[PDB]
Amino acid sequence: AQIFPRNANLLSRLSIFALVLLVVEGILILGVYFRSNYFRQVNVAIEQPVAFSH
Amino acid sequence: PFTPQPAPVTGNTYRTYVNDARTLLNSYGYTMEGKVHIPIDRAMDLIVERGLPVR
Repeated sequence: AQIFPRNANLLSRLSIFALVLLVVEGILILGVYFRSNYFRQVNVAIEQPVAFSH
Repeated sequence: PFTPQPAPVTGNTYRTYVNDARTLLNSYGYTMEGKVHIPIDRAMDLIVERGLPVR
């Protein structure tokens, strides 16, 4: 009450919760990026110089 | 990137020729110009029995 508003309690608890969620989300994004199809070039039809069709 | 779904092939393909020829290669039969067919693996056995000239 001296230097903080009433909602500071909720703000601090939500900040901790959001920080944990953000760490988990960052880990998830890193893993997904490193396991993505764009990274590993999967299901991407690479264009060929002579356009051969199997 | 979703796995592509290529358009299917047209009506005419090689399967008809191969299937017809594979059916013809056995089950005996009568060719138009000649007399009689011989199943594949039977003519090959005949070829080894009579043999071929060497040297």
